[PDB]
Amino acid sequence: MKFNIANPTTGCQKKLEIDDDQKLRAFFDKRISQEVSGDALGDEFKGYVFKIMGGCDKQGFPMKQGVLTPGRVRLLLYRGTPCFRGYGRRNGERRRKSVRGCIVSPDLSVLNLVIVKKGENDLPGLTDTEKPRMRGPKRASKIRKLFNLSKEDDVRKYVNTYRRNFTTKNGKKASKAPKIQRLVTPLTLQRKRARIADKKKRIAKAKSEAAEYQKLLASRLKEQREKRSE
Amino acid sequence: AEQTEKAFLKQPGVFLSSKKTGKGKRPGKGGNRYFKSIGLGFKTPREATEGTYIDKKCPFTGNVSIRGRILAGTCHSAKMNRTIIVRRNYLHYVKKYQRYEKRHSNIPAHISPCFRVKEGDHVIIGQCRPLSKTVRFNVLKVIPA
Amino acid sequence: GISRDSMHKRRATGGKKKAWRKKRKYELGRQPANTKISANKTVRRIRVRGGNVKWRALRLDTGNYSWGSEAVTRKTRILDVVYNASNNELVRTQTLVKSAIVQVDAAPFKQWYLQHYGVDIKKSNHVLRKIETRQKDRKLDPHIEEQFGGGRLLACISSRPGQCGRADGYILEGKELEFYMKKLQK
Amino acid sequence: ARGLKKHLKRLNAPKHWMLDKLGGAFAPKPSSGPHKSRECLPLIIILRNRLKYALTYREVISILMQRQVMVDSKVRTDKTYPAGFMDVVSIPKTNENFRLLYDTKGRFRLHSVRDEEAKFKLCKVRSVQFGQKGIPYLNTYDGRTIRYPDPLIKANDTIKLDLESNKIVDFIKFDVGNVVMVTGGRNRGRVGVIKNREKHKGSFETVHIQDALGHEFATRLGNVFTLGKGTKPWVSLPKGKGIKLSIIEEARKRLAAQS
RNA sequence: GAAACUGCGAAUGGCUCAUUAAAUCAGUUAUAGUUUGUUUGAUGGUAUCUACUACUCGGAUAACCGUAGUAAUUCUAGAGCUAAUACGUGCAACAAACCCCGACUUCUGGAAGGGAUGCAUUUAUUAGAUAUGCGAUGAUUCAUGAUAACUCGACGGAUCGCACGGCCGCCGGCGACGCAUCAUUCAAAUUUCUGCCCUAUCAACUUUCGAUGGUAGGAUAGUGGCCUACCAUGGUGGUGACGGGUGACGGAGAAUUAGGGUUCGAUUCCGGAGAGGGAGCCUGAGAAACGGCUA
Ligand SMILES: [K+]
Ligand SMILES: [K+]
Ligand SMILES: [K+]
Ligand SMILES: [K+]
Ligand SMILES: [K+]
Ligand SMILES: [K+]
Ligand SMILES: [K+]
Ligand SMILES: [K+]
Ligand SMILES: [K+]
Ligand SMILES: [K+]
Ligand SMILES: [Mg+2]
Ligand SMILES: [Mg+2]
Ligand SMILES: [Mg+2]
Ligand SMILES: [Mg+2]
Ligand SMILES: [Mg+2]
Ligand SMILES: [Mg+2]
Ligand SMILES: [Mg+2]
Ligand SMILES: [Mg+2]
Ligand SMILES: [Mg+2]
Ligand SMILES: [Mg+2]
Ligand SMILES: [Mg+2]
Ligand SMILES: [Mg+2]
Ligand SMILES: [Mg+2]
Ligand SMILES: [Mg+2]
Ligand SMILES: [Mg+2]
Repeated sequence: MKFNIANPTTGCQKKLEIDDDQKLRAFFDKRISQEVSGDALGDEFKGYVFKIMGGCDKQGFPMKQGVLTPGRVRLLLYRGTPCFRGYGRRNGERRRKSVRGCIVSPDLSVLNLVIVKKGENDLPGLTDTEKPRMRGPKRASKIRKLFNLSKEDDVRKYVNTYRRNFTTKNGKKASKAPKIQRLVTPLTLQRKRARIADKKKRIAKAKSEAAEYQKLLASRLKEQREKRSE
Repeated sequence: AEQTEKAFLKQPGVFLSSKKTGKGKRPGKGGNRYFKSIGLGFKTPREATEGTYIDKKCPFTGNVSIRGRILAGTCHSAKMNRTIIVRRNYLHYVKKYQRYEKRHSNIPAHISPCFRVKEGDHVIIGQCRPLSKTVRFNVLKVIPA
Repeated sequence: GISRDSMHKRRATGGKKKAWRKKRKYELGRQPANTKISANKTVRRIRVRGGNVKWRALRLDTGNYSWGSEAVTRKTRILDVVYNASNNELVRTQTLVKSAIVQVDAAPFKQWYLQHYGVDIKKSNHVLRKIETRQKDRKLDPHIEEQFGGGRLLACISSRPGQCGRADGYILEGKELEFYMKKLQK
Repeated sequence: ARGLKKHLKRLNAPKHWMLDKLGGAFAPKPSSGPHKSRECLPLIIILRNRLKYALTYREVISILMQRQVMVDSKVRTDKTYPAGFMDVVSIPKTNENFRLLYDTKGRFRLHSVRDEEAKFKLCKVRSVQFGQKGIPYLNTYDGRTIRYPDPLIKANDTIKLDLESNKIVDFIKFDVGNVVMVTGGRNRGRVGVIKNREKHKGSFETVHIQDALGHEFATRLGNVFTLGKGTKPWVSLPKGKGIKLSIIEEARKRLAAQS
């Protein structure tokens, strides 16, 4: 069958195709979460360990973790879970769909593998280069952790380090940097101060109203007692 | 005396095993028997005030309030336990012939143990919340006739 | 599902009613809790009409029980169910329902009695004076004394475990205690 | 229906709005607010049908979204906001102040008021009860809740509310000899002095009112609004002073004006 | 500013009259027998207590990009990032008062210290009078207060836009959105009385397996044989029950008009029901929804 090999360390992916039952025998009878040595899968895959992620069968149906069968079953699935994206469907809407079991079998058309251990020899399509992350941290805490900044270091100047420059199709010079989130500013401090001040004002108003009502009741009671005394 | 059921019958909210005594306490306070006036000019029977029966559906000593329609009728049947059938007799107008025809309505009504009723006496009943499948009225007054 | 409607019922005259509409969500019913006594406490959350919340107790171990005569509320353990007026099989199954008669641990109440009245059923001068003052009106039910002797107290569950998720109640006293003791002595 | 209705048919709209039969298939459904749907006058009706400032629904929305109309000294941007009895509608740009009052025919009228008369209003107390922490409070029939009210104030009384400070400045007890205005029924919009009150246990209370011309009419307690102490209303009444004129004398007056 | 996450709406509207004969429905009642997103008016005081970010906590995921499967679907699996008013946590500005225990003590006392103490839930005790204080109803052990405890509480703001100021970093305005309680509004649910065509070639019907009522429970938002266990034999009927027919949705109304009457009412307004026939259900304040799902 076909295989989709992914190296997260280098952020790379490749497609491979095998037609040899002797090599596929190692993959056969395994499950989604198990690991397999790549020595059987060709001779360039020596010292490599692959971890299965799933796959699709000859009819395109995906494999679902937890279904301990080699065949295809029908399950009522929630939106957002694997095997049921449910785009454009109502909240709380469930759908019954066909999914294949987690056990590898010859019925599979494509498998998914992730490299967990690197072998002696690198592959020309996977491990030579590493596709740089496009977007850097956006949270202030994330930036501080990335740059090992202290509580006094100014994170603001460190965004320009990974801000990216480019040229537009027109030939214009452009640059883009992320908008820092969860960044303490005088506006946030003022908002907190205003919240506390509103709480204080509410408490003071309640106390004043209670005192005024008590004074009115006391005056009325005094007038009533004076009337009663006569 | 009235503990004829599998469970102990008592008035809710009336504490009995109190170290103090209910001498100057109001009804329902200090362990004294609880009773109330239903209003609308109706008088609380002496039997309800000084009785020992437990009836959560009693208008004067229970947890049911009288509101809505107050009707009058004749006791048609008194064979049920704490429930009677009240037959209301009225005339229905036949417009085309400008005459009347006799008609009747059977209204099940709960009767408290404080009332003594018989088949044929006059009864005044007041509306309350649903008490059973068909009972929505409580016997407020009885004229023995 | 379970329905509380009257459509399926017969008329008061005994005649049959013909259906004219389907079941409505606003007249639904739900399955009973069937709460039991077990060390593995389990309470489920139910979303009910209007977004409100209900608590279904599948298993309960402790309950808030009140001694009315002394006006003392303590959290104790529920030992077992002894009497149930509605159904006898509930006593065998140890079902926890409102008004069921249970036995509760007497340790917290014994401790409170010892600390308050200074009696078992260092100290400073003011403390002994307070205890002596309290001793004047110390009157205790002999039946409650015998119950304390065994370490278990008869109580009535006054809450609804299937609705609030708690088996709270009050210790039997006086005529109610005598009635239930008579019914249990068989 | 499976829930709340969001549409109001034009024929089902209340008659006192005076909407055209063929104007359309719908009428502005009043939004939730201080006043009931059947006893309110939407700002859309006020601005378009009555004052004719806006020629269409869109013009009404455009005018309101500029924050130019204030109800009870508060800016309201909701077209279907329910403005009812005794409410004050102020347009500072036009220097215009109106009070919503029932006319002799039982229809809402925008009675022009002075700047000094536009700073307060009158409310009818529903009941007085204790809230949380034992704090006394009362609620009016226009959805207002006031804490720490005067102990003398009780249900069915009237309270003069200063809007700028949002405070009670005076109150009128519901009693015989007070000038009142009918806010419901066929006698809605009539003004007179209470003559007597008939109380029936477990039933509605009846109030008898004598018009300034001696005409007598009876109504329910919930349809009576007290306007002042004695015989002088605390606010200026619309044209006619709540005097209902028979059709015969109305026609006589119309002919006299014609000639 | 596309796209995408988040929030809201899609329970309104429109269509139709199949089912349905005290049933829907009309007038007239009740909720002191309940729920109610939202709008309008008011109300939010104890969390860490010995860890110890509050000058601000943590882990992901979309869009994006790149490896694809299938004949195929807003069918679908891996891999690489990155946000929150998404998710999960967490100091929650600081008090007073009340109650309990309470060393110590010049001891009928007061006293250090400790516990409890926001709002919400649950169960008990207690007050809530009125022929020198104490609210409301025709009517409530009602509103509400106090005490003892209880709950492994989705509560008690880690949010956003404008402006730009006074003291000596501290304070500071106008709003937006969001959580909790009461009241109000928009409503629903159930409910009191009376009222419906032809038919006796329909006279007895209902009650094992709920029929009528009682006791105790379960369920419900709540009352109720709505359901469960026990108990009693009740409940309706020539004043026509029960059964059957309707080419029967009910009403506002339509046709004809001495008067009385006769006939019609599927259809634009009000109320009900249905989405080919049943049944079940998620989401949600609100659906037994069908231009939602499951058999
Ligand atoms: K931000
Ligand atoms: K969306
Ligand atoms: K919605
Ligand atoms: K009706
Ligand atoms: K009082
Ligand atoms: K009818
Ligand atoms: K119920
Ligand atoms: K029963
Ligand atoms: K119908
Ligand atoms: K919603
Ligand atoms: Mg509709
Ligand atoms: Mg037809
Ligand atoms: Mg009826
Ligand atoms: Mg509301
Ligand atoms: Mg109370
Ligand atoms: Mg019950
Ligand atoms: Mg039909
Ligand atoms: Mg019709
Ligand atoms: Mg048609
Ligand atoms: Mg219609
Ligand atoms: Mg439907
Ligand atoms: Mg069809
Ligand atoms: Mg179908
Ligand atoms: Mg359906
Ligand atoms: Mg539809």
